[PDB]
Amino acid sequence: MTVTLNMEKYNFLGISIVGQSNERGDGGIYIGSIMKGGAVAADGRIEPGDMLLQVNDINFENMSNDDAVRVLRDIVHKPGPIVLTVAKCWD
Amino acid sequence: MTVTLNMEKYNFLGISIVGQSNERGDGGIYIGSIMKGGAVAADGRIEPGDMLLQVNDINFENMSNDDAVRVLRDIVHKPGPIVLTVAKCWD
Repeated sequence: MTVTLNMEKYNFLGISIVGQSNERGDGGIYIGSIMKGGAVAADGRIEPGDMLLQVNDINFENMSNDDAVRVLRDIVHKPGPIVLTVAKCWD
Repeated sequence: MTVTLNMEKYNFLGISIVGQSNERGDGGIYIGSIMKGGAVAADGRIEPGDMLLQVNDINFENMSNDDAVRVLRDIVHKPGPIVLTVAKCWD
């Protein structure tokens, strides 16, 4: 899924994201929770536990989880459409 | 300095960047070297050892150095002007 998000009619994105790995080092950045308020709740397509692959062409597959947050924060301060590429995970 | 870089007439940016901290944890992301070839050599304003504060509004003050590289890589693949905010360091 690509979920292109409005932002003009909404203002906040409304997700926490989280890092998750096994002891082998495999994992990535996931949708933590979706706030009852924001763009992502409103679009409805993304779910908790889905993997975040990309945001406006910035890849998140190997992002540190503290960078992921501050980088999504910065992108959310850029005015305009926010394009999430997402792997649907089924919980 | 803000150095807004052409990219249409150049193609590659032409810097390596590096992380650097003292034992107290203070430091950041720096210009590693400037390639004799790219946009940054051509613009001429930035120097090795200068600190990278921001790139197209993505803050680099706390970026991990492996994220910094892959994030600058991604931004450099977005077509268009690349805006570097930079602290001049004097070597």
